[PDB]
Amino acid sequence: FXVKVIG
Amino acid sequence: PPNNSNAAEDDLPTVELQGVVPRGVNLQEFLNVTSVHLFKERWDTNKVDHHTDKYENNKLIVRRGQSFYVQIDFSRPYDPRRDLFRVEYVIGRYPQENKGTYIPVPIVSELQSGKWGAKIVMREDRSVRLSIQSSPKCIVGKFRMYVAVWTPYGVLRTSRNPETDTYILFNPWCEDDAVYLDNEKEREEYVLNDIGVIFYGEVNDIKTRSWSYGQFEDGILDTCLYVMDRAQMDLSGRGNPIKVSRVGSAMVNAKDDEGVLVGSWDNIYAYGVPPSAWTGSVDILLEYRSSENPVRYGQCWVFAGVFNTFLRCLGIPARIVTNYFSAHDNDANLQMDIFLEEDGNVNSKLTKDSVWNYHCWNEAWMTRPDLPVGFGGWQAVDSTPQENSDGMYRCGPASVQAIKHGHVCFQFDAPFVFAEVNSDLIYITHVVENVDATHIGKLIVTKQIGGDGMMDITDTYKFQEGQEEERLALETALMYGSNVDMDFEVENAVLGKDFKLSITFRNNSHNRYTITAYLSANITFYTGVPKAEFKKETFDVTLEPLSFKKEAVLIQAGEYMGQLLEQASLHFFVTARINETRDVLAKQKSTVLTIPEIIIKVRGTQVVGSDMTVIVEFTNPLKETLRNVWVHLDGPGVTRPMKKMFREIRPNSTVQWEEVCRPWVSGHRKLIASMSSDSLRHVYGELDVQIQ
Ligand SMILES: [Ca+2]
Ligand SMILES: [Ca+2]
Ligand SMILES: [Ca+2]
Repeated sequence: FXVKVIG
Repeated sequence: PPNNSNAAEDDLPTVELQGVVPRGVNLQEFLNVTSVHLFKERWDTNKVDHHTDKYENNKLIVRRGQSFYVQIDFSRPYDPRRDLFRVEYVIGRYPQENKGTYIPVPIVSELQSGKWGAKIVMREDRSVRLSIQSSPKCIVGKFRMYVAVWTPYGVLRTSRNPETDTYILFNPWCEDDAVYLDNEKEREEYVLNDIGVIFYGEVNDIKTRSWSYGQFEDGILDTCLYVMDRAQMDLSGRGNPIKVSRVGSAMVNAKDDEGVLVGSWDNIYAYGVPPSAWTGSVDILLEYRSSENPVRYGQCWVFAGVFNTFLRCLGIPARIVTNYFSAHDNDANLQMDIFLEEDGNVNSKLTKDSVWNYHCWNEAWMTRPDLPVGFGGWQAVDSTPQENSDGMYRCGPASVQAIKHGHVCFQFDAPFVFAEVNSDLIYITHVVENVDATHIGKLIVTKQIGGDGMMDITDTYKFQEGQEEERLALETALMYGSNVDMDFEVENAVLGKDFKLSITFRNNSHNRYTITAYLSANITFYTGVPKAEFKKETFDVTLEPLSFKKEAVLIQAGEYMGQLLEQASLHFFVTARINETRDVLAKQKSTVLTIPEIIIKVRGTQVVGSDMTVIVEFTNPLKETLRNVWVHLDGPGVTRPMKKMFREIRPNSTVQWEEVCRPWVSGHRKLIASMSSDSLRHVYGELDVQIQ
């Protein structure tokens, strides 16, 4: 899936 | 009053009488139209030659700046001694000629380059076949067609006829077009392919997703026009693919303007289609057009899929790029601000920037006449809402070549896109604990031409991690957002010889400085589209106090002579860092090469089977002497190839070579001359000759 990987 | 709707139309008079016309006027003297034929079937030469035969639409569809055939039938044979008529193309509710939305098309003897006109090419009984030529800067949209017959009492015009409505699109095949794309395979993939592949996943686990762009399906072209109508985009700007791609960037998302797609990442997707359910763009656009409301829901690849359809439908070549580890800058300082708690976990309150496992956007292909030469070609455009650009969620067109060198001052939104592909990760606790310079933008890809494989295009956005240029370009991007002056100039640069690049430094302070710099030398098309980098150097230089210093860079002929084309120019980037102060000085300049001339004259009659004389003249253009000058003469139908050698040609001296020829192929033939010597090489001249 499109996800935040930092912050 | 704004003329900003293609769907709106005005009523044009059919009997446009002027003054006080007496009763009993007899208009039977004048032509009237009985029938208009556009040869609009999808097997016929108009749609096939204009590459529009794939659209399901049954109206005529043509691309601007290219000829198409129509045929007008009159009540009697057209007679230019008594008759005068014109064709008119009209778009919008308030057409004006000086805005390009009322286009008169005169009947002309010969078509003129780049100008609207129509030429009579055949006459049979009461009909005339017309070759009509549109301007390559024409507004893109759906036009109403009219035939206007002129009389002493005013104009007599055909009735509104929806069957002659005519679509005019962008033309990647026309070389006067701002979207010209000189490679046929790239036109097939970036315009005519309605199926694509979109990459996602993570860098070491790359996944692929099919996508039906469907720009040719019934209703899709009309929807793209409706999108621009929904944006209230002025019709007169719709022939500019910079304005069309920036409007599309805003209108594909629902923020600000009732655009196509509502974004959502909340894992629930109440009252809508969840983003991973879509497999193409058509159901979104057709639902947007019938509902006249935003469609729920999308994420980055869905925004890009729909954006790609909009662009390819209108004839702007476009592709979708996937960026792995994509940074979203929230405070426009061009770096990822990540705040950690003393514990070590990411403080989620102070941290507003973020980086994503991947992100997708579009590139649109166009010239950039609003930027210096060298910045055309692929432009990044993003329809995923991320940051406001001048008050709306939109992004670009940002020149990919301007991003590479960090010249982010050039519009539009180039700082943000640069931060997406190469920002530094700055971990702050406020004590800065670590910096990661290699994580953001690890890999940028797009579907390869003619297959479903991955094309790695990272090097188009950024230099390779670890190289000094990657640092210098980033410091440039940051500076744009020591008392040392830097300039450069290229000394007398003649096509076919080496030349020197002169970078000068002026140090007005009392300090000694160390400088680190790079040099990028590039070949560019005449329209300003980049072609290739042919030389790249990093160098170090020490700068004594109160001094001028020149660093001379030799560009050998072999480095650039293999990648030239007509009217191509050279584009240079120089960026120096003053090491002691971290100050950065950046410049970009273009130059045109001096072209030596070779005049070819012919003396005698030019008839197949009698002797004529060719005279090749050449002037040494240098302040130096040329040795072992071989001159060559090629003439496919006129002469077997021939050579003359000159051991020496003095400076500014002129030699002449007379050659006896006897042509054996009558028609339009051509003579070509070449010159190569020890220094200046591969200079040419040409002459067209008519042979009887
Ligand atoms: Ca929007
Ligand atoms: Ca930031
Ligand atoms: Ca980097």
